[PDB]
Amino acid sequence: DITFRNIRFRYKPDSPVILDNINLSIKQGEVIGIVGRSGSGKSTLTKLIQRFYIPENGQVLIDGHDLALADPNWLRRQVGVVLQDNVLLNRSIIDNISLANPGMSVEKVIYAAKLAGAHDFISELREGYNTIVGEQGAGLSGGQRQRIAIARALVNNPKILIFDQATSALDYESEHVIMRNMHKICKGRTVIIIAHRLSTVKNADRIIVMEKGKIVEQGKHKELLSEPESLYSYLYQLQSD
Ligand SMILES: Nc1ncnc2c1ncn2[C@@H]1O[C@H](COP(=O)(O)OP(=O)(O)OP(=O)(O)O)[C@@H](O)[C@H]1O
Repeated sequence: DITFRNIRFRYKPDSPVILDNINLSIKQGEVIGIVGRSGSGKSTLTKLIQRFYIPENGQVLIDGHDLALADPNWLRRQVGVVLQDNVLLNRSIIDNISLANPGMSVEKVIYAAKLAGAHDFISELREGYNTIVGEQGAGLSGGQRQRIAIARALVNNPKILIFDQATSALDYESEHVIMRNMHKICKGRTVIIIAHRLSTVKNADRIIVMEKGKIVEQGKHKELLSEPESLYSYLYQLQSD
């Protein structure tokens, strides 16, 4: 379980309130999508699960434990994040993917790659997985980088997986390949999906809709879509005109 109890958050002392009174209970094993306008508070919400920031009011709880008194080491074993851009390092591919403990798993890093749809193009490279990449990937293209980051997050094997717009740099096919693998990706873990590409959330158990820091609507894709006055339906309406 993940719990937000009466959460109020602003980044700085004098600064404006970003999250005003958030109450959310992510059940264990739930696949939940978070959508909403740019600047609505989606990634800020997820920042508080990792405790980069602590709220001025209310509490965040993971499986009963209060995060403000939790062990920081323990917390980082719970949460795995495919971040925005999610900067890599100036070394080989295997060490990038194997950041969450290397010297670990011969053919299972490959499994993570296959799941991310990265194993395919990795084959053709000069030293394969031992291919040395740079700061701005001496080799890597945008969507190729991104799939490495998905491979990295999966290798973690976290109880909670934050999928922070992790198909933003991919073609519809690379995305479609990952979505077919989502069932394996999610199997026996809690998955939060931040999406502006609403098709990444079609099959989520629950879509939560954010506006100006508040959870305004919730429901399954079909249910939200069949309410013609919903903000979600209006957003889905706009793509492809
Ligand atoms: N580090 C920060 N310091 C101060 N304010 C911030 C910071 N990060 C974000 N904000 C403010 O928090 C609000 C929401 O930001 P957040 O990134 O959570 O929104 P989002 O829904 O993820 O946006 P996006 O769809 O553009 O990625 C915005 O008004 C933003 O200006």
